[PDB]
Amino acid sequence: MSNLLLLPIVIPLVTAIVLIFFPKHVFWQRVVSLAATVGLVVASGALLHRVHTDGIQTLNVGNWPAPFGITLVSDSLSALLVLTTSIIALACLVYSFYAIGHKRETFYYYSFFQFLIVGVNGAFTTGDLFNLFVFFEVMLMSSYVLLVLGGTKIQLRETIKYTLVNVISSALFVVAVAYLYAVTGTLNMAHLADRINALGSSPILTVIAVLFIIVFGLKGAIFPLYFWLPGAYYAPPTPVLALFGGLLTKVGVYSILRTFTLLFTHDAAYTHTLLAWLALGTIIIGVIGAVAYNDMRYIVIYNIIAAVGVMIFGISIMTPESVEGTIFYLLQDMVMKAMLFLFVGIIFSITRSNDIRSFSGLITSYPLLGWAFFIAALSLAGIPPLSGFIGKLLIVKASFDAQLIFEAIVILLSSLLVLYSVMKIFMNGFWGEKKGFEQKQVDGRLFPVLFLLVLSVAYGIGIEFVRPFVLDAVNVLVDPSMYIEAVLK
Amino acid sequence: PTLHIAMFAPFLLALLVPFFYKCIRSLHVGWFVFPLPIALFVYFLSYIDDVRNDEVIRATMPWIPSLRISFDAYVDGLSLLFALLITGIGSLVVLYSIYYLQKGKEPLGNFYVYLLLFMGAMLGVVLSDHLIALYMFWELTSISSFLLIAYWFKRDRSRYGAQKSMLITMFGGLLMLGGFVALAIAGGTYNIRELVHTPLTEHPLFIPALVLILFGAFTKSAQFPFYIWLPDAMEAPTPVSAYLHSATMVKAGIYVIARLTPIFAVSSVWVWTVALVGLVTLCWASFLASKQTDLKAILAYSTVSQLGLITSLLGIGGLSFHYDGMGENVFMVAVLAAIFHLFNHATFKGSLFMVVGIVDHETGTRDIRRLGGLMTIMPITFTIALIGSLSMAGLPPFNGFLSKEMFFTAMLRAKDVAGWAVILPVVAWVASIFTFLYSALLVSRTFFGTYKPHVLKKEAHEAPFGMLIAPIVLASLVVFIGFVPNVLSDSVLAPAVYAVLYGLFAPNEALDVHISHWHGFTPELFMTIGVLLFGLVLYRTFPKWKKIYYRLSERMSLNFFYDQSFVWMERGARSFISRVMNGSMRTYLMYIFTSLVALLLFTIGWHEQWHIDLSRLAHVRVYEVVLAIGILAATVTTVIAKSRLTAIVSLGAVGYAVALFFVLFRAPDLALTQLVIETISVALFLLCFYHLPKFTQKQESVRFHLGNALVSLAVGMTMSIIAFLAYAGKHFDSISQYYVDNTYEKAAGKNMVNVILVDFRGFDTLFEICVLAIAALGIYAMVKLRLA
Ligand SMILES: CCCCCCCCCCCCCCCCCCCC(=O)O[C@H](COC(=O)CCCCCCCCCCCCCC)COP(=O)(O)OCCN
Repeated sequence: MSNLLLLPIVIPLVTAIVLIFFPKHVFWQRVVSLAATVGLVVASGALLHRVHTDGIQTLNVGNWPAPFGITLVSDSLSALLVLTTSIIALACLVYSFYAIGHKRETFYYYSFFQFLIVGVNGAFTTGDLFNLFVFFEVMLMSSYVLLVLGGTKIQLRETIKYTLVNVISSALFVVAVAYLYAVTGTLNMAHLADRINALGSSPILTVIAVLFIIVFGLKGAIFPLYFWLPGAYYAPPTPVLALFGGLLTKVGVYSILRTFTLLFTHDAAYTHTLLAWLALGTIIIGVIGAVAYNDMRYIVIYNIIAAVGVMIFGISIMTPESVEGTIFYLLQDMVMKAMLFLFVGIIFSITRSNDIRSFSGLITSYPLLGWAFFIAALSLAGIPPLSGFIGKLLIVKASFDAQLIFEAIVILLSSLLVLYSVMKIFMNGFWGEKKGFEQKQVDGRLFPVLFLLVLSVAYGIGIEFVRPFVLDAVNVLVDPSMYIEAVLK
Repeated sequence: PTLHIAMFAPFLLALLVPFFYKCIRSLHVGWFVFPLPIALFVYFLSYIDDVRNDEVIRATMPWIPSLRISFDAYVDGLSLLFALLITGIGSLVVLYSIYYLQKGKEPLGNFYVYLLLFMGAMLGVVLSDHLIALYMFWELTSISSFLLIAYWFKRDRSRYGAQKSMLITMFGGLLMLGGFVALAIAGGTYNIRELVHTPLTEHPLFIPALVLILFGAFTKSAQFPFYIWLPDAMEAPTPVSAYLHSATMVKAGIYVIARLTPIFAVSSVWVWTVALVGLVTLCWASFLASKQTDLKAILAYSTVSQLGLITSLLGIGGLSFHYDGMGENVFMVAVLAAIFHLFNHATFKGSLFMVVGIVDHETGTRDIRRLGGLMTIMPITFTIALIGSLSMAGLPPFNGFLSKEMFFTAMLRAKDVAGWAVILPVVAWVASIFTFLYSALLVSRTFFGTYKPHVLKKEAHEAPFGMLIAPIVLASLVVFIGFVPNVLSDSVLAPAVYAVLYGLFAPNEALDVHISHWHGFTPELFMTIGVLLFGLVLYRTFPKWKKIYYRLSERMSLNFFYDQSFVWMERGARSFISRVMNGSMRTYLMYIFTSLVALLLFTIGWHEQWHIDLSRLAHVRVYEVVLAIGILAATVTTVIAKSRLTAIVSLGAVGYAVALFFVLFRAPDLALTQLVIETISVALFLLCFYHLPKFTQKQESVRFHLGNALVSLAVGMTMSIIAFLAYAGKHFDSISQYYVDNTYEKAAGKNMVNVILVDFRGFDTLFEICVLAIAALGIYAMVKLRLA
């Protein structure tokens, strides 16, 4: 009944637990994880229809009232993020069936997979700050182990780096929760939002909001807090990397979004001009890194950084059109970055090399993969029949309506430069004569990538279907009074 | 509505092409592509009766109705002119490509898929009434043209040309999108025909929309300085060159300028920007077109020059909107001139490309210095080339007479509003001189001279008739609008002028009696005679001023600047990431810590930080003082320790004394768990110590760097002062009266830390159990799995 909201959290959790008992039986690992992920997708779709039909769904964990126990809240944005997470998880799991070798999946691989999706799905639906802390460490601990699993020298080194950074940011989130508890005295989102709005003219709230910016920008890579991410994402294997690029940096973006649309609304001018300048720096760093490299993984990594910057710039304007555009761009960018890492993995499987300058002439031997990557590149850029057009269109329109000409031109030129990076991959890798590779039949793993591509194309065609969910999400984001009268009954 | 299945029919047939291509192996696939443009052309002949008697055709297909986006379609005179051009020259280029390409040596299904995507995209560009739909069709045009230029992907220069054309036209298209969005905010709506009936100059977003739309429209139609991509798009197949770079894509910016002229030509920035950049690229391409040594580069710079002519006439036709002195109304003539030469250019330019394509695969070369006497070898294509070149030069019996005399008539009557504009026609005049030169040189170094029986290929150079069909039809249409200019004017060209100059015709008889005007002694006649005589006396002496012309053409170009600009951009970005991304973790920690300190201290210093209330503070007691002195001693001996065991045992002492604080601040559970966890963790540190490698170990002290010490003191004092500011301000109390009031009355417990951990907030204890489980499984996986 009303526990439907926990079915994105409970279903992978149970699954991860029962995958501990039989490590050496890889067939039943695959069967149980596949069936549970399909059930996760079905339950998340049912939750999205539930939050669409009647109102926002709130569940107290015990029978305890709203300030005093843990409350889980699913609005329409969190349900959309859960469904997007479920689709990405299913595609990455089937790619994991074809891609991960035998030895790495005898040692608890699918358990760690399910714990990572537990962490992200719990992070998108929570109503407490410290519970959100705990879900961040579930997510981060599973990401540490998935990064290090296999134990070659490269992933040892960058697991040390990645672990060091996330320990520092975890301690910083602890001290931020401590400061905010000393000011307010509560721990759930809605009641401390009410308490912050009861004393909104104090400077310490601005200082703690800037501290949350620093923490969540260490989580999802903002300038000047991005520096850990290139080597850390250059380390892991391909489906693990698709999980990381699809999911990990985008929960920091959602946390920034929830923080500045729910908690900190008084004295908005300083916080929003800070977000604007950090977002502009993030976009510039991302497009410079995308132009600079002749290496596929680095190109997709800096495209992650650039798209995060565009989303943060959409957050930095308190207009419903900009919020609508960054929600559209958020969903399609999660799906698209997971898709592009799976493409890069297939191309590396063919070429036995990651250098763009080493190989050419893949259209003459792999036409479906080539034209799929062509459509994926043009959908990443923002060409209008494809997915990522209406998001940046609404962002550009909301920036022109608020008199930001230069920043809108920065967004459009960033779209140009990210198109140049991915089309550099396409034109130097797929076109040309044949010199770099040897004919090797790919199998199986192409189909989850094609499934993601078909869903992205159908997303770009069918904006009118997927829009009223985003409209209810915008109606709850730009008005937190409905959020705090839904929880605090 | 029957036009919805006309706009989206080339896309469906582009879906169906490879089916017919690999399932019908006998018949050439282009024949199956052949009827559809024919059908569209015949369908587009069905609207002329409704457009002559000033009636328009409107259609709507909604796409996102809540974001207020549709595929609108609006059909009037200008859109019919462009649609008839697209479909007629499309069917002719399809026929020429049937007879040009081969069957068992060429991928043909790719060719006709790309071409038919381009045709559907261009028909969508022209017919569109919605701005976002227009931008969508614009982008599809750019992508399909990018595909068509690189048709031979196994050769380098095609990929260079496709990359450069892609980057330039995408840059223009994105700034075009920004201008469209600014215009749609300036007006209330998105549809073009409702932006006309509303005022837009009293709005701040009018000039940025003007500059961005104008920037994209100059980028598409190869204006100055953006003409750079069009001479390198000549590595395409010859039907691609003919169709795209004669009639369809290079006129899209022309269509946008002519379409939005009733909105933006009320300002002077639009009309003078358009006119001046048209004159500049006319003269610049007319100068540069005589340097080249192959046919297609000459025709590419020719295309750039006549596009500049058309857009300069569009600028003077924008000057028509302000005022006309006492019913003179002369500037409207410029509009007609533009539209006439627009239509005119398409026809002969298409034929000329087809001509050079023929002679290419009838000789093997296309350079000007190997092919000589081809008059009595190839008479029919010589006739077609002579007709096209004399029409391009601007000579009396062919089309170029009316085009050039209306051009000089429009330019001479436009200098009578400002004195500096007296500079403008004579500059344009020498452009025509330059024009004649290359056109004369074209024919006079293609077919004249003598035959070379040693380098050439074939004893018989007789061309097939099927290749020759479409240039004959284009040359016949050239001759027909030459000798009979009245019927095509009164049928097509007049409602185009009534479209471009909307809301301005209070009478309509002056335009009609100027269309019916053909002869009468004009002062522009001896101007054309002087063009002819000076081009004749300039061409005969051309091997004398040849070196001066070659070195002055070397003296200024624009591909040098673009190539070095991209080398600069990639090298600067690469040196940026080689500077700031060093790889050392110490440096990135310095950047993160410094940014943390800077943002927090600036946020504190920006405010005034009032209301320091020391009344919350508790009374200090001696035991906490002595224990604080103890853990300060352990902290100081763990930062200044020479060996690492000393830092390990000092971290242990810090842990046990934090446990003693937990005892002393009334926290028993914290003390128990803290003692056990610190004993286990210190055992793990001693595990990590004694397996250090014996080489390069050396047991050295902590190295002192001044920046690390400054950053560390700033971090500590920053979080200290934030803790003091937060703890001693205004506050709401807490929510723990409920937990001390309902631990036993509602739950079953007397302990309160444990009841919070398992009953009130027990939902997060489950996931810290999960964190410990992941940690143990990960330690097992790291130790046991050693695949390397
Ligand atoms: C005071 C704590 C009160 C609570 C009681 C806690 C008791 C347990 C504390 C943690 C125990 C960890 C045990 C680890 C193994 C230690 C013995 C083996 C290692 C060893 O001898 O290392 C030497 C010890 O450090 C040295 O020789 C220098 C040691 C410096 C310790 C500094 C402690 C400051 C505390 C300040 C007051 C705090 C009061 C709190 C109530 C380093 O020397 P090496 O390199 O020569 O090794 C000799 C090579 N054969």
